[PDB]
Amino acid sequence: VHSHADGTSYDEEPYKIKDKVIYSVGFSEWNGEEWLPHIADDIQFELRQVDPYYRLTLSPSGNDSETQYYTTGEFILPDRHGVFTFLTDYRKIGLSFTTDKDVKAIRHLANDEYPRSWEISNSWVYISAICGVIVAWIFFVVSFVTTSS
Amino acid sequence: KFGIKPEIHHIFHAEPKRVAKPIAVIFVLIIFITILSLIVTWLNSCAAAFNNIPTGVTAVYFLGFIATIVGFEVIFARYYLGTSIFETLFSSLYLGAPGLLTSTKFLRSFGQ
Amino acid sequence: YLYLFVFHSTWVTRTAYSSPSVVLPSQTKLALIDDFREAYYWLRMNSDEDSKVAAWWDYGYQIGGMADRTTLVDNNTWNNTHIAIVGKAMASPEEKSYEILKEHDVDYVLVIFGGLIGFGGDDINKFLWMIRISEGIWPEEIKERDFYTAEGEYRVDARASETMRNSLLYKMSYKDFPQLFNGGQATDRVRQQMITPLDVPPLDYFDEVFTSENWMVRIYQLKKDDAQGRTLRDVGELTRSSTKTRRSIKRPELGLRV
Amino acid sequence: YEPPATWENVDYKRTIDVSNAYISETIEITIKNIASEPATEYFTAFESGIFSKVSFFSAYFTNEATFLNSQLLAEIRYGIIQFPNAISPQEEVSLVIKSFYNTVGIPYPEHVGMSEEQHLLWETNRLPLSAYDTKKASFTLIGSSSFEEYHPPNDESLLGKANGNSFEFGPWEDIPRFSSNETLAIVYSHNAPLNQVVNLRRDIWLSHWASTIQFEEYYELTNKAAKLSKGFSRLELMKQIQTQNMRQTHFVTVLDMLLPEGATDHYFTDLVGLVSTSHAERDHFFIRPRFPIFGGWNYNFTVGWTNKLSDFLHVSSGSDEKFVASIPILNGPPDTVYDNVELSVFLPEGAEIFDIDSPVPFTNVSIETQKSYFDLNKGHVKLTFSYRNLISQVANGQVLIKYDYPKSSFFKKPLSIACYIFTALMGVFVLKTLNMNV
Amino acid sequence: LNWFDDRTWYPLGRVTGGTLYPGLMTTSAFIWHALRNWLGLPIDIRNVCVLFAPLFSGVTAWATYEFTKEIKDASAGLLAAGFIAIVPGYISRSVAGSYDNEAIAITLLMVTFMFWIKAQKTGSIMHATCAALFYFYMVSAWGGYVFITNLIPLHVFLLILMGRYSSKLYSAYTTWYAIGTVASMQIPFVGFLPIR
Amino acid sequence: QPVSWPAFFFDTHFLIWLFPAGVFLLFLDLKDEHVFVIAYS
Amino acid sequence: TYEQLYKEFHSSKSFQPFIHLDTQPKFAICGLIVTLAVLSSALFAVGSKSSYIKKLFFYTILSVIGSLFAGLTTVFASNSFGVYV
Amino acid sequence: MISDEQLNSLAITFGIVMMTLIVIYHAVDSTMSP
Ligand SMILES: *[C@@H]1O[C@H](CO)[C@@H](O[C@@H]2O[C@H](CO)[C@@H](O[C@@H]3O[C@H](CO[C@H]4O[C@H](CO)[C@@H](O)[C@H](O[C@H]5O[C@H](CO)[C@@H](O)[C@H](O)[C@@H]5O)[C@@H]4O)[C@@H](O)[C@H](O[C@H]4O[C@H](CO)[C@@H](O)[C@H](O)[C@@H]4O[C@H]4O[C@H](CO)[C@@H](O)[C@H](O)[C@@H]4O[C@H]4O[C@H](CO)[C@@H](O)[C@H](O)[C@@H]4O)[C@@H]3O)[C@H](O)[C@H]2NC(C)=O)[C@H](O)[C@H]1NC(C)=O
Ligand SMILES: CCCCC/C=C\C/C=C\CCCCCCCC(=O)O[C@H](COC(=O)CCCCCCCCCCCCCCC)COP(=O)([O-])OCC[N+](C)(C)C
Ligand SMILES: CCCCC/C=C\C/C=C\CCCCCCCC(=O)O[C@H](COC(=O)CCCCCCCCCCCCCCC)COP(=O)([O-])OCC[N+](C)(C)C
Ligand SMILES: CCCCC/C=C\C/C=C\CCCCCCCC(=O)O[C@H](COC(=O)CCCCCCCCCCCCCCC)COP(=O)([O-])OCC[N+](C)(C)C
Ligand SMILES: CCCCC/C=C\C/C=C\CCCCCCCC(=O)O[C@H](COC(=O)CCCCCCCCCCCCCCC)COP(=O)([O-])OCC[N+](C)(C)C
Ligand SMILES: *[C@@H]1O[C@H](CO)[C@@H](O[C@@H]2O[C@H](CO)[C@@H](O[C@@H]3O[C@H](CO)[C@@H](O)[C@H](O)[C@@H]3O)[C@H](O)[C@H]2NC(C)=O)[C@H](O)[C@H]1NC(C)=O
Ligand SMILES: *[C@@H]1O[C@H](CO)[C@@H](O[C@@H]2O[C@H](CO)[C@@H](O)[C@H](O)[C@H]2NC(C)=O)[C@H](O)[C@H]1NC(C)=O
Ligand SMILES: *[C@@H]1O[C@H](CO)[C@@H](O)[C@H](O)[C@H]1NC(C)=O
Repeated sequence: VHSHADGTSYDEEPYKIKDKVIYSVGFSEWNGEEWLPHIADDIQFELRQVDPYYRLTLSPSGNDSETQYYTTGEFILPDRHGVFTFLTDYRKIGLSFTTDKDVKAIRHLANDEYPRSWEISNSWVYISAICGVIVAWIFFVVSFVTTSS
Repeated sequence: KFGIKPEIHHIFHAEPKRVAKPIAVIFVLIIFITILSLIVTWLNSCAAAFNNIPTGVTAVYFLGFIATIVGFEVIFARYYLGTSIFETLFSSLYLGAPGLLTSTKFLRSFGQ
Repeated sequence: YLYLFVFHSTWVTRTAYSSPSVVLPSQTKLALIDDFREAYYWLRMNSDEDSKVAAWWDYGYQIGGMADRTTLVDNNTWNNTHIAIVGKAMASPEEKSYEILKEHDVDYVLVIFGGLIGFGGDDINKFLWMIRISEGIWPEEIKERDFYTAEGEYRVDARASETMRNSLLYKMSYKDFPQLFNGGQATDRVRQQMITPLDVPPLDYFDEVFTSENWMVRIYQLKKDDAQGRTLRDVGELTRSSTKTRRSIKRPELGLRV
Repeated sequence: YEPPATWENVDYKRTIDVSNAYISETIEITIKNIASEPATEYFTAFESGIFSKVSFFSAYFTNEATFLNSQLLAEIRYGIIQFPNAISPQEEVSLVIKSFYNTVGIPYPEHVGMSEEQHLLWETNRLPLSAYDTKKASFTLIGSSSFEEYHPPNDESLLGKANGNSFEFGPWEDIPRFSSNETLAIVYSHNAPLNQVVNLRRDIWLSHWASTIQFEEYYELTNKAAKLSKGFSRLELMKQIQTQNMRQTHFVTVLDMLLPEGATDHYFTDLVGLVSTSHAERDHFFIRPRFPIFGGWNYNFTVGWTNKLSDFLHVSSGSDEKFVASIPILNGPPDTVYDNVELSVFLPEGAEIFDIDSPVPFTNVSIETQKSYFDLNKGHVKLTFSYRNLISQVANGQVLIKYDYPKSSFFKKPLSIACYIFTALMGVFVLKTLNMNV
Repeated sequence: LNWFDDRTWYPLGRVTGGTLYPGLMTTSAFIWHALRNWLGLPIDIRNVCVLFAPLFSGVTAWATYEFTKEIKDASAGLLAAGFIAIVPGYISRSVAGSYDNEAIAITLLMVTFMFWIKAQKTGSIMHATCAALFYFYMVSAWGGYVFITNLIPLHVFLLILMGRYSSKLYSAYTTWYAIGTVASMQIPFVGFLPIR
Repeated sequence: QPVSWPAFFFDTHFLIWLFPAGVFLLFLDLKDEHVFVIAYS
Repeated sequence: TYEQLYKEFHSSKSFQPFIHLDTQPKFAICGLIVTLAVLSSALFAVGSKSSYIKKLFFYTILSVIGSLFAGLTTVFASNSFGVYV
Repeated sequence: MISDEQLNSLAITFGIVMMTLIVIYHAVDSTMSP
C-alpha cells in the first residue's frame, strides 16, 4: 500500500508532482508449519516509467505475528508528469519470486496550486502598482464627474 | 543478473531565486509615494478641485454611480483573493443589472 | 444564376461532402461496412479496462473515442519519437518488437488490413511512412533499401524481400490470408498480388484475439513470456515441425555460468 | 427454524430437468399425517447456496390442480406451503412442488473448440434434504441426450440407470431426516446458447397527450458457455458458417425479441452508435449483434419500440380521472436468465400513485421523479421495481398500477410552457420600455 | 481546465491545458447546461456535440449580414447571408457531424470583423472593446486567430500610408490592441507568445 | 499543398467570378471600410 | 390486493384518447400560424408608437393569447416529431 | 423519419424560397429608396 505522508489516500486526493508519499510492503516466509516474519535486506522499491526513477532499499520499521513490514520513508515524487508504476520485484534466487506493482497517474500542478502573488516576495511591486492605478482611477472618475468645465 | 542494484534518487530541478525582500519594500513605498503625489496634485495644489456637487434630488443617482464604480472594484478585489469565477460572474450580474440603470439616469441628468 | 447556385450547392453537398467516416460504403452491392465499430466495441466489451492498445497514430482518437481504452500514439503528432517507437515496432522482427512492446506496458496491438475488400488505406501502404520516421531516429536497425526486392520494387508476394516477410506488420496483417479462398492462392485486392501459404511466416510472440467480418481490423495480443525462461520462438519450433523423431547429442557450446 | 413433526412422506419423486439453461425441479409428494393436533403447513428444505438463486416456487394438488399458497421465506433454509381445508390427522394428501433456479453448471472442459460439443458439470444432492422422514423416494434426471456421472460411488446401489434420454436412480427406501451424506456431480451435453444477462433496466413511458406507451430496454448479456481455446479466428468461424446449416452451437448470432402485439418504431443501438443488422417483422424483432458472442464474452445493447396506450391502460369506473395500467414485466429472447431486473415505469408529471400490485415478489420498490423533455415542474413519476432473479419463460406477469391523473394537471403542461413563453415576452417588454441613453 | 488525461500517450499523458483550445467545449457545454436547466428539455451531450456546426452556420449567416450591412446597404447583407448559408466552401468544414473546431471559428471571425468595422467607422471605444472580447473568444476556440492579428493591423497600416488617419482610427485600434492583447494572453496554449 | 482551379469553381459556383469584380468595384468608391475587404481578398 | 386490482382492471373501459396522433401535426401547423400571427402582431404594439398604459394593455393581452397558443402548439409539435409530451 | 430524397427536396425548396424573397426584398428596396 502507498499513501500520502500525512495519511490520506490516492482515492481522496490523487497525486501530484513534487508530493510526499509513503510506501509499505510486508513479507512472510513459510517453514512448512507457520508463516513467520521474513527478515531480509536487499528489497528495493522502484518508482518507474519506461526507465526507473527511484530504487529505494526498504527498512523494516514494523512487525506482526505473521508478517514483517517494510517502509521506504517519505520520498518526493518527480516533477516529471506521467503515469508511473510502483514496483517491488523481490527476485532472489533460492527462494520465491514475488512481484507487486500498482500503476498510478501523477499529474501537474493545478492553476490554483501555485505560489500566490502576495506570497512571493517579488510581486509586491506589481500588486502595489495595480492597486495604485485602480485607486487613482476611482479618484479620476469621481474627480472628473465632480469638476465643472 | 539478480542481486543488489545501485540506488537512484532523482536529482530535482533548481528553482530561480525570488528577490531580496527589502528592495521590494523600497519599490512598494516608492509607488505609494507616487500615487499619494497624484492625489495631492489633484485635490488642492493644481486647483482641479470639486467645483460643483449635485446636492439636489439627483444626488442619489450620483451615490448609485459611486456604488457601481466602487462596486465593480470590490467584486474584482474579492475575485483576486479566492472567490471562483461563477460567484464573481453572478455578483457582477446582480450588480450590473440595477447598477446600469442608476448609472445612466445620472449621465442623463448631467449634460456637459 | 441565383437559382442555379442552389442546385449546385445542394448537389455538391449531397454528393461530395456528406458521408460518414465510420461506416464505409465501398459496396464490395450498396453494402455498408462497420468493421471499425465492431472491432473497437470488441475492445470496449471484451478487454480489461486498463489494457493498452498500440495502433498506428492516425487511428488514435477513434480508439479512445470508441473503445474507451488507453493508446500510446495519437492524432496530434507532438512527440515524434514516441511515434517512432510504434513505427519501429511495426517494422522489425517480432523478436525485437516483443522486446519494445513490453517495455511499454502494451498487451493489445491492432492493425488495419484492406486486402479482402480493397480498402487501400490499410497499414501496408502507409507502411513506408512507418520506416521513414523510424529510420531517421534509429538508422542501421530499421532501414529502407531493405523491404525492397533488389531492383527497387515494393512487393508483397513470394517475390518480396526477406526483411519484408519477417516484418511484424506483414505477418500480423497477412496471417491466415492464403488459407482464405481455396487451393493455397490469395488475390490481394489493393496490391494486386497473389500470395501462398509457403509465404507468411508464423507468429510466435503474438496471437490474434479478434478479426472483423471483412477482415479489416485485426486485433492481436502479446502472449506472456514463457515460465521456464526459454524464448518463445524456441517454444514455437518445439511445438511443431521438428524433427522427424531424429536426435543429436552434443557438447552444447554454451560458455560458462557466471 | 426447524419444523417439529406431523408430516411423513410416503411417495417422493424428484425430476430434475436440465434442458434450457436453468434447472427446474418437479417434486411430487404424497404425505401422511400423524395422530396429533391437526396442523396445516409444510416446509420445503433448500441448501444455502440454492436458496440464494431461486426464481419460482409453486404447488399443486395431484387430483385436480387449483393452486396452493406457496410462500418463500427471507444453514438449510426453508419455504412454507399453506393448505386450505385443514387436514384430519390421519389422511393421505397429494402434492406437487415446482421450482425454477438460476444456476446451470460449470463447463467441464472449460476450453473447447467452436465446432465441438460442450459438456457441463452440475452439483446437487442425491439423498433428498427433506425436513421429514421419507418411506419411498425415486429420482429422475430428465433432459438432454448424454448423462454421465462424476466420481461414481463404489456402491452398486445409488448408481444411475440410464434410460432413453433420461437418467433414473435414487435411494429408494428409509431415508430418516436431513441427508447431506453425498453430493452428486453429473456431466451432460447441452447445446443451448446459455444466454444470461447481468443487469436489465427497462424504462417505459406512459403518455396521455400522445396516447402512447414507449418501451426502452438496456441489456447487459454474457454468454456463460464454455470459453474457446486457441482464441478466436474469423477463418474457422466463416468456414463453419459456409460448411452446413448452423445447427445448434454455442455462440450468439441472432436474438428473437418477442414484443407486444402492435409495435411500431423499432430501434437497436449499441453504446457506440446504432446497429443496422436488425429485422423487425410482424410480432418479432430479430437482432444480430456486431460480433458473435462466444463463451465468456460481454455485449451491452439497447432496444426500443412504441405501442399504443389503449391496450395497456384502462380508465376506472368510479372516477373518470383514475387510470389503471398493467405492464408486461419482461420481454426478451426465449432462452435467457436475468440476474438483475429494474423495471422503471414513468407516469406523467401530475400523476399520483394510489395502489401498486406485482405478481412476482420483488426485492425493492421506490417512487422518485425524473425530468424528461418539457418537464418544467417536478417531472415524471418514476415508480421503479427491483426484481432479482427471473426467468424469461417462467415469470409471465403484469404489474398493476392504480393512479389518478386529473384534467387540472392534464392541461398544466401547455399552460406551463405558456407560462415560460409569457414571462419571456414580458421580459422582452421590460427590456424595451427601459431607457438607457447616456 | 485541470485534466491530466492519463488515457493517452500512455507513459507520458497529455496535460490538456497547454495542448488544447478550451473554447469549443465550454460553448457546447454552455448550450447543454443552458437548454438543460433553463429551458426545460434535457438532450444528450452527443446531440449537442453533433448538431453544433448546423447551429452556428446560421449565426455565421447573421454575422455576414451585419458585416456586409457595414460595408454597403442591408440589401447586400441579405445576399451575403444567403450566399454563406449554403455555400459549399463552408459546408465542407461545417457538416452535421463535425465538432472539429472550425464550426465555432468562422462565426467568431465574422463577429470579430463586424465589430472591428463597426468600431473603425464611428471610432467608438465600446465597439472596439467588444471587438476584443470576440477576439479573445476567437482565440479560445481556433488556432488560426493569428490571421486576425495580422489583418486588423494590416488594415490600419494601409490607413496610415494612404493619409486617411483620424482620431477614430487611433481610438479604435489602440483599445482593440490593449484589451485584445491583454485578454488573449490568458489562454494557456497561448502564453507570452504574443509578446515574443 | 497547392490546389487547382476546379476546386475554386467547385466550392463556389458563380461567386468565383463575382469575387474579383466585387473587389474592382470596391476600389472605384474607396471608403476606409473597403480597404479591409481588398486586403482580406 | 392483486386480485381486486385484477378484477378492477379487466372490468373497465379502454383509454379513449383526447386527440389522436394522426390529426395532431395539422393542429401543430395551424397553431403555429395562429401564435405566429398573434405574437408577430404583438411586437409591433410595443414597436411603432403609443402611450404607455395602452401599449402595456394590448401587449399583455396579445402576449397572453399568443403565449398559450404557442405552448399548446409546441406540445402538439412536440408529439409530431417522435418525442412524446 | 424523413428520407434522403425528401430532405433533398426540403433543402432545395429552402434555397429557392430564400433566394426568391431575397430578390423580392432587393427589388422593393431598390425601387422605393432615395
Ligand atoms: C517523447 O517520447 C520519447 C520516447 O517515449 C521520450 O524519450 C525518452 O525520454 C527519456 C527521458 O529523458 C529518456 O530516458 C533517459 O535516457 C538517457 C539517455 O542516455 C543514453 O546514453 C547513456 C550513456 O551516455 C546510456 O547509459 C543510456 O542507457 C543505456 O544503458 C541502459 C542500461 O545499460 C539501457 O537500458 C539503455 O537501453 C541504453 O543502452 C542511453 O543510451 C539516460 O541517460 C537517462 O538515464 C538517467 O535517468 C533515469 C531516470 O530518468 C535513471 O533511471 C538513469 O539511471 C539515469 O539517471 C541519471 O539521471 C537522473 C536524473 O536525470 C539522476 O537522478 C540519476 O542519479 C542519474 O544521474 C547520474 O548521471 C547524471 C548524468 O546523466 C549525473 O548528472 C548524476 O550526477 C549521476 O551521475 C534516461 O534513461 C529516453 O532515453 C528517451 N527515449 C528515446 C527513444 O528518446 C521523450 O521524453 C518524449 N518527449 C517528452 C517531451 O516527454
Ligand atoms: C464592466 C463589466 C466588467 C466585467 C468583466 C468580466 C469579464 C471580462 C472579459 C473578458 C475576461 C477574459 C479573461 C477570462 C477569465 C475567465 C477564465 C477562468 O475563469 O478560469 C480561471 C482559471 O484561468 C484559466 O485557467 C484560463 C481559462 C480560459 C477560459 C476559456 C473560456 C473562454 C470562452 C468562454 C465563453 C463561453 C460561452 C459564452 C458566450 C457569451 C478559473 O478561475 P477560478 O474559478 O479558480 O477563480 C479563482 C480566481 N483566482 C485563481 C485568481 C483566485
Ligand atoms: C435566443 C434563444 C432563442 C430561443 C431558443 C429556444 C428554443 C430552441 C432550441 C431548441 C429547440 C429544439 C432543438 C432540439 C432538436 C434536437 C434534435 C436531435 O438531437 O435529434 C437527434 C437526431 O436528429 C435527427 O435524426 C434529425 C436532425 C433534426 C434536427 C434539426 C436541427 C435544428 C435544431 C436547432 C439546432 C440544434 C439545437 C440543439 C443542439 C445544440 C437525435 O439523435 P438520436 O440518434 O439519439 O435519436 C434517434 C431516435 N431514437 C433514440 C429513438 C433512435
Ligand atoms: C425559436 C423558435 C423555435 C425553434 C424550433 C427549432 C427547430 C424545430 C424544427 C425541427 C426540430 C424537430 C426534429 C426532432 C428530431 C427527432 C428528435 C430526437 O429523436 O431527439 C431526441 C431529443 O429530443 C429533443 O431534442 C426534443 C425536440 C423537440 C422539438 C419540437 C419543437 C419544439 C421547439 C422548442 C420551442 C421553444 C421551447 C420553449 C420551452 C419553454 C432524443 O430523444 P431520446 O434519445 O431521449 O429518445 C427516447 C425518448 N424517451 C426518453 C421518451 C424514451
Ligand atoms: C430558426 C427556424 C428554424 C427553421 C427550420 C430548422 C430546421 C429544419 C431542418 C431539418 C428538419 C427535418 C426534420 C428531421 C426529423 C424527421 C421527423 C419528421 O419528419 O416528422 C414527421 C412529421 O413531421 C411533421 O409533420 C411536422 C409537424 C409541423 C412542424 C411544426 C414546426 C415546429 C416548430 C414549433 C415551435 C412553436 C413554438 C414557438 C416559439 C416562439 C413524422 O416523422 P416520424 O415518423 O419519425 O414520427 C414518429 C411517428 N409518429 C407520427 C407516430 C409520432
Ligand atoms: C457491460 O455490462 C457488463 C455486465 O454488467 C459490465 O461488466 C461488469 O463490469 C464491472 C466493471 O468493469 C465489473 O466489476 C469488476 O469486478 C471485478 C471482480 O469481479 C473487479 O476486479 C473489478 O475491479 C470491477 O469491480 C463486473 O464484474 C462486470 N460484470 C461481469 C459479469 O463481467 C461491463 O462493464 C459493461 N460494459 C460497458 C462498456 O458498459
Ligand atoms: C431500495 O431502493 C431505494 C431507492 O429509493 C434505495 O435507496 C437509495 O440508495 C442509493 C444507493 O445507491 C442512495 O444513493 C439513495 O440516497 C437512496 N435513496 C433513499 C431514498 O434511501 C435502497 O438502497 C434500495 N435498497 C435495496 C436493499 O435495494
Ligand atoms: C517481531 O518479529 C519476530 C520475528 O520472528 C516475531 O517472532 C515477534 O513475535 C514479533 N514481535 C511483535 C511484538 O510483533
